[PDB]
Amino acid sequence: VLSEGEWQLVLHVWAKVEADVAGHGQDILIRLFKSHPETLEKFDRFKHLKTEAEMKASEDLKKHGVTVLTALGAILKKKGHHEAELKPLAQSHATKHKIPIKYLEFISEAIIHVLHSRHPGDFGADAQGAMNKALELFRKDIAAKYKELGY
Ligand code: HEM
Repeated sequence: VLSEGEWQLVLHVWAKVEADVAGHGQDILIRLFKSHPETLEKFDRFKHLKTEAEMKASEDLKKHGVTVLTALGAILKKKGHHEAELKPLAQSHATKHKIPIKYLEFISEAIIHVLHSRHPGDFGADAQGAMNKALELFRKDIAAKYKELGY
């Protein structure tokens, strides 16, 4: 569980993300796909992309990045009180999209990496630790629903 101070650090950088949601989403999905290529193959929309330049040039990738970060921001702003928000996401990601929890770990690492690059003065160590706790909590709670569902 995060303290109020930790949530403050998390949401302070997140409000910066929300000034350029689409650029952050591109950098995060691209980072994810390069670092962990098994993740790209889970996307029928994107698995044709074979180079970073192709990924950067894909408007549909940019659109999905906005979808992802918009959903994550709504979760983070609930400061842990996010049950309602996680129910449909776990259901589709476990049962329809078939995404392992490890791949949620991979996108968490991509998020943290991109935040560090784009917002270093608001993403020093205290903030990094706070954000990692928030994304761990996100994973802990999705994993409990994956377990309910036998995934
Ligand atoms: C921060 C973590 C993530 C968030 C907030 C997120 C959010 C979303 C949202 C909002 C949708 C559309 C609604 C739905 O189907 O539930 C979606 C779709 C999808 N997600 Fe995620 N997602 C996350 C991580 C991942 C990861 C790591 C993968 C794959 C490795 C993944 C694969 C998919 C797929 C395949 C779809 C369907 C795309 C389509 O064909 O339109 N998601 N995600």
